[PDB]
This record gives sequence, C-alpha cells and structure tokens, in this order.
Amino acid sequence: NSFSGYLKLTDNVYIKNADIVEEAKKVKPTVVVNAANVYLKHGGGVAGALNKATNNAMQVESDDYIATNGPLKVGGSCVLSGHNLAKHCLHVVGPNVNKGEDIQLLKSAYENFNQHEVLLAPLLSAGIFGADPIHSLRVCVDTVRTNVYLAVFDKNLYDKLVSSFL
Ligand SMILES: O=C(O)[C@@H]1CCC[C@H]1c1ccc2ncccc2c1
Repeated sequence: NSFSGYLKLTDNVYIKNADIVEEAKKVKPTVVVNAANVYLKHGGGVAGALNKATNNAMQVESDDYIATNGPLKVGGSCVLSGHNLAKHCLHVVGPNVNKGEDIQLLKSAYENFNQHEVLLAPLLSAGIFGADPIHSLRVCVDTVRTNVYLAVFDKNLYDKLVSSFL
C-alpha cells in the first residue's frame, strides 16, 4: 500500500494517471480490484490486462471458482488470490449498460469496495460496459467510504476527470 503520485479528490478517493498493472507490481497492495463479468472470463479491457500480468493464473483460478460456486450476480463480487499483483483480487461486476443492465447496479458494484480498508482500482463499467466514466467516478465518490486509489490509464480521460471533480 505504498502509493505515490496520487491526487486527493475527496477524504477517501485518490486518482493517478497510471496503468493499474504497473501500479500493482510496484505497490503490491493488499487488494487490487478487477472490473469483471459474471463468469469471470477475463477476455479484454482491465480484466484481460490483469490476467495477462499473472500469465493466466488468474483465469485458471477463476474457472475453478465458477465451477464450484456458479457465476456472480451483476453488482456482486468475490475475493480470490492476487497472485503476483496483490495479496487479494476483489473481482467486481458493474452493469453492462450497453446490454440493458440497470445503471443503478453501479452503486451496488462500488458498495463491495467498503469491505476493504484500502484498494487499488479501476473505474467500473467504463470501457466496453459503456457507462460514462465521469458518472462512474461520481458514483464511486458518493458510495465508497474506505480508501480507494484509482488508476486511470488514458491521459485524456484522467484530465477530464480531474477538471470535472476539482
Ligand atoms: O483507465 C482507463 O483508461 C480505463 C477506464 C476503465 C477501464 C480502464 C482501462 C482499460 C484498459 C486497460 N488496459 C490495460 C491496462 C489498464 C487498462 C485500464
């Protein structure tokens, strides 16, 4: 949890323009959040990047979790190993609004972060799930009460977020 170069937006939300994979390898936080789908198939986006950085160990472990427990619900989560990235990986499913899933479930997705005092995380439902990333940051700020360090890869998006929030 030795985070560096973050900008404090609220009492508990910090943001950096950084690749979440590089942040996790540098900091080795207690918890790294994955933006997952209900079957934990880490095919692209943040999920594909985190799985690739574990050389598919996250995917093998995720397939075993699904075989024994069944899929997650949208808005739900599970805690699995963080492998070489963190002590734990909190896989969280935000709604895929491009497929009609309710945007109200973005609040339930971010409520899962409150179970952990400190987390390294990406924005949920941004990217291929189609939610507006500034709206996703607003829900994070209104919902998360524990300390969250958000890593945002895209510099153009990072600048837009910092201007809208402060
Ligand atoms: O922070 C971003 O720019 C977006 C917003 C939500 C998903 C983030 C993202 C997407 C792909 C990625 N691919 C490799 C590493 C990190 C990655 C992060």
